[PDB]
Amino acid sequence: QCVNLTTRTQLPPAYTNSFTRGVYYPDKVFRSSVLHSTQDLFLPFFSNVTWFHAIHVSGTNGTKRFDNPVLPFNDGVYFASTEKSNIIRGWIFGTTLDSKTQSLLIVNNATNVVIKVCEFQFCNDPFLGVYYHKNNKSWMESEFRVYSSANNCTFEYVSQPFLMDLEGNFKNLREFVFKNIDGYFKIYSKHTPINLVRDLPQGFSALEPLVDLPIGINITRFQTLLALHRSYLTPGDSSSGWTAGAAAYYVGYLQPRTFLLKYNENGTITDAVDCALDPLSETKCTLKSFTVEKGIYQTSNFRVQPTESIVRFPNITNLCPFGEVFNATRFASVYAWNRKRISNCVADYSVLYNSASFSTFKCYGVSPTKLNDLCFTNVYADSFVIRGDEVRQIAPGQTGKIADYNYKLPDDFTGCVIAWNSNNLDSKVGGNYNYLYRLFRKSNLKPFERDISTEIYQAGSTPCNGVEGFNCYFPLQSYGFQPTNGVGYQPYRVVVLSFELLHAPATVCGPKKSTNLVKNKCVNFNFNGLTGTGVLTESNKKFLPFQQFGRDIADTTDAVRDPQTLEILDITPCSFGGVSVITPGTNTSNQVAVLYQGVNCTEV
Amino acid sequence: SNLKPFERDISTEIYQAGSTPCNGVEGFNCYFPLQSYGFQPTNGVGYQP
Amino acid sequence: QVQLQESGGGLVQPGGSLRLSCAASGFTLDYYAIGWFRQAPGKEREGVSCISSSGGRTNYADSVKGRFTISRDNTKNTVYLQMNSLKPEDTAVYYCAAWEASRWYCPLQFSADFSSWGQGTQVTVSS
Ligand SMILES: *[C@@H]1O[C@H](CO)[C@@H](O)[C@H](O)[C@H]1NC(C)=O
Ligand SMILES: *[C@@H]1O[C@H](CO)[C@@H](O)[C@H](O)[C@H]1NC(C)=O
Ligand SMILES: *[C@@H]1O[C@H](CO)[C@@H](O)[C@H](O)[C@H]1NC(C)=O
Ligand SMILES: *[C@@H]1O[C@H](CO)[C@@H](O)[C@H](O)[C@H]1NC(C)=O
Ligand SMILES: *[C@@H]1O[C@H](CO)[C@@H](O)[C@H](O)[C@H]1NC(C)=O
Repeated sequence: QCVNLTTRTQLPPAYTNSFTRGVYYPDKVFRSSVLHSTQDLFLPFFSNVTWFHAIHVSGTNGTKRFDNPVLPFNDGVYFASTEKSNIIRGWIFGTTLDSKTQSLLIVNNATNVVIKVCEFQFCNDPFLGVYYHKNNKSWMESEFRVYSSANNCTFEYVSQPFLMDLEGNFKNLREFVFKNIDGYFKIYSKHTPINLVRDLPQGFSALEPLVDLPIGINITRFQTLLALHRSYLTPGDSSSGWTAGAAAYYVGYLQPRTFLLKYNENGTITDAVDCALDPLSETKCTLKSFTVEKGIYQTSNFRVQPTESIVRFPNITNLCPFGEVFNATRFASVYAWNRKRISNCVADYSVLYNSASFSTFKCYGVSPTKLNDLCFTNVYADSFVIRGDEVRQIAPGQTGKIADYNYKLPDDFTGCVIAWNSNNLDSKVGGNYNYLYRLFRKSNLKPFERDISTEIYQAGSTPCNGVEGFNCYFPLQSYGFQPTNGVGYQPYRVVVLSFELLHAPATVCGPKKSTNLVKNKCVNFNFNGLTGTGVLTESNKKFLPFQQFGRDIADTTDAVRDPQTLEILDITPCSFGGVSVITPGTNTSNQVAVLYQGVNCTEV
Repeated sequence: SNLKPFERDISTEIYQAGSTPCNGVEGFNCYFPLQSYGFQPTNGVGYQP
Repeated sequence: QVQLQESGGGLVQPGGSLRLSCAASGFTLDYYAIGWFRQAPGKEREGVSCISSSGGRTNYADSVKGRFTISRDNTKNTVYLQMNSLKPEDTAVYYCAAWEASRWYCPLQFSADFSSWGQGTQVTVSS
């Protein structure tokens, strides 16, 4: 069972430098007297590490509290312990650290290690209540107060203790590295004596692999485990703990890096070189040696990276005559369909989509927000006046009088149907009967089939011969379009736009957003389909009115015409190059200089 | 979005089919993600388990 | 993609209660003022109950005063009308509409054109 402590009070972190530690064997192969390069998760040389006291005294009274904040676990963690009296006991790993996500617990008592993977319900302040025996005192007895409950256990492991017994300045380093890759949780370990070094000591010691765990769980945050020998019920004034917590622990975070390790003859990692630390290190990487001779060497290649992209489009008030069709005064009858075509002109579908005046938008095959994105070979506009309840009949694969007897709609549309109410423009008080509808036909119609024949249909067996009578009706009936009529009978103005998407030239395109011109900074540009990278500058050349391109002596294009306002712009790739390191012999000094070939020093 | 290889997602969050947020409640353009099927001995070969 | 969808309609007993809900998809319904309308068999579409954009102004038909209450959730973008003491006179095809105020003044008592219309639900009261 768990027992609650006092608040952590959010103590400010403390930082300290790490001097070339944490190198672990990346693989399981024996290699002798060879320099080998590896790209893997490492701890950078001369990095920041955060340091926590095991027991901290910050209150004026002399309060002793356990510094055990939760810490992020981002892709490997290096844990170093400066310790002398066996106070740390284990670790916990998870995302939520509760009964909601799978959790990992490693503990170490005086006998062995316990590795457990279950759905533990942890308390806010896990610890191990430890005490000595009244006679022997050789070993410490531990009571677990780490979790409340454990369920759904999928792993168990026991082996030799991870922490050697520490039972008066004989401080030692215990260095561990945890990684979690491909569902495998790898622990690399090392133990080392030290003297009179409070921080991480300057030196080098490899990390050998200790254990691999087929856990396969997901880890984001972790917490260390500490042993309370004191009485949480009755805290002493002082000296109940351990000299105000001299023993403590340092945490560092790994990230992907490339190293050069030097295997000696025995196979022991004796030195390593970080590759991106400083230019001399980059030279040692590129030359693949531990020592660099005097001279000049080419190591890397400098290159400016564009930060943004630009796309450009023309500048014309004239466009597709959508306004003249949608806002037209008169619209044809619904059984003699006026079909219009729009071509060789630019379409702005955002005017129609964002108008917030059209009652129905129904696009099939193309999303309505990408209507301006795509280029269509042709667009057919059909604009008529239909009753409200029959607006639903205008869609692929539907039935009804208009759907069947008027105009069949195929099931493979790539186009849009748009409708807006026309009560105040089409209806009159006395009834507008200028739109005629047929209710009887011999058979259902073909897709995109127009019939205007006015022959009187034969409902019975006797022939009509173009004359009404018994079982003989004229095809077209009138609608009572009135401003007082209901929703189903009021007139709605409907336009269908069918887009032709074939392997054919595109005459209808969306200018989209004419991205404002941003020059004198090499950007990713896309002019009328040309995609490239480079800097745009004003140029005094003159293109012919039909010419859109400018070519160098080679195939590389240089100057492009601005569709908005001509003033030809010219393109220049933005200053690539190469970095050289000027250094003397490394046995003299490690100071270096950097030279950037073929570029001045403003973009560096 | 499409998923990473061998990636396990167990979330039961109600997806937002529209622009309005669902906030874990079904409704308009809001649905539970999982659907079940009538695995039956009389179904066609294409629909057999 | 602007859609208004009504729901909750059906058959109820006279003197009973019913609740009707219209939702907006493809656009935000908070900006618009919302009116609930009905059309009875053989009658014209009359104004039942209107609510403002912010919900601070409401208007009711005199036939439904003291029986119907209109409300709105701008967070859930949904407009509700609660019916109490329903009568056979209330059987109608029932629509939700959204529009912006066409006249000066806060009150929504006056009528105008209505921008967006749903398909509606049937409300039948008979026993
Ligand atoms: C490490 O900490 C010091 C201050 O303690 C800070 O100035 C330095 O920039 C940190 N390291 C890096 C790489 O920023
Ligand atoms: C681990 O959990 C976090 C949320 O706590 C999530 O963002 C991440 O995708 C998870 N990783 C895997 C591999 O599921
Ligand atoms: C390590 O190498 C030294 C010489 O450098 C040799 O004397 C010693 O025996 C080697 N030890 C092992 C364990 O290989
Ligand atoms: C097209 O370019 C001219 C350049 O003088 C500009 O004045 C005009 O505003 C541009 N068109 C639009 C719609 O902005
Ligand atoms: C770039 O370097 C050349 C080399 O002399 C220099 O003349 C030119 O002015 C430099 N450009 C800028 C923008 O400083």
